[PDB]
Amino acid sequence: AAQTNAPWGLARISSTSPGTSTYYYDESAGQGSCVYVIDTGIEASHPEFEGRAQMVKTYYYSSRDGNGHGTHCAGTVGSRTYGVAKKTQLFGVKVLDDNGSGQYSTIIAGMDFVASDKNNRNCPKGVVASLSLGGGYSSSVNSAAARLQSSGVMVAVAAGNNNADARNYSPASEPSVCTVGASDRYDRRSSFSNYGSVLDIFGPGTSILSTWIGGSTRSISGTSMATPHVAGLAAYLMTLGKTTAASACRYIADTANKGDLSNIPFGTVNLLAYNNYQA
Repeated sequence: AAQTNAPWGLARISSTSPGTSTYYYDESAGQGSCVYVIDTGIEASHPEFEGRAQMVKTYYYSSRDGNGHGTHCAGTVGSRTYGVAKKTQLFGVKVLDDNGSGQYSTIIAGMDFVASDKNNRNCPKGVVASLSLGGGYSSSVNSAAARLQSSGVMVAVAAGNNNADARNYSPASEPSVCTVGASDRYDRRSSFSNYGSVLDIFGPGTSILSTWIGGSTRSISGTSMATPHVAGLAAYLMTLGKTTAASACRYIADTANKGDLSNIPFGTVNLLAYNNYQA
C-alpha cells in the first residue's frame, strides 16, 4: 500500500532516503497486534482511530485524555492517517495526569497492568507498549519496563528530550527495552534527543503530525513522538511474522537504515527505523 502525502515520519520509516512524502507498507498493517500506549490516555472517539482505540485503564478520575499527548502518540502508532500500523488495536493506559505528570509508582503500576492486561486481549500477532514518557533514573521504573518486556510485550521507550546521555533517565536506560531517539526530517538527530549507548534506534521525532484531542490534529516534537513510530513499526513487523516481542528491537535495529543520521554522537547507534517494505 501507499499513503500519499503522508506525515514525513511515516514516509521516512518506509524509505532508505529522506525527503519523500509517501508511506509504503504491507496492507496487513498491524492487524491482529495490540499496542498499549502508556501515556495521558486516548481520545478513543477520534475518527482517525476507526473504533480500534479504547481506554483500558486509568489511575485518575477520568480515562479521558485531557492532555492530547497520549492521543497524539496513539495516532502515530495506529491512526488511519498518521499511524504506522493502521489496523492495530490501540489500548490506552493513562498513567499521566492531564498536565503530563505522573508519579513513578503510578507509571510502574501501569506497566505491570499491561503485562497482565494483555492476557485479557486478543493480540495473536503480539503486543507492544509505547511508553512516551520518562523522568530521571529509577531502578524501580527500569525494572518495571524490564518485567513488561520479559512478559512478551515489545516495549518501546523514549530516550528523553534532555540532549543528554539517556543512561540517566528511566525507563530510557533499561537495557532490555527498545530505547528510541528522535530524528528530524533532514535526517539529523533532533537537537533535543537524548543519546548514548543505551539507545537502540532512532525514529522520526521532530514535527510529527498526529491526532490530537477534540477530534483535531497537531504537529509536535519529541523522542516521545519517535517512540510510537517504533512501537507501530514493531506491531507492523510482528503482524507480518518478521519477529516476536522479545526480538523486535533487535530485528528493527538489524533492519534499520544505518549511517544516515548526522549529529549522532560517537558511541550512539546510527540506526533509523525502517520498515523494509518493497512494494
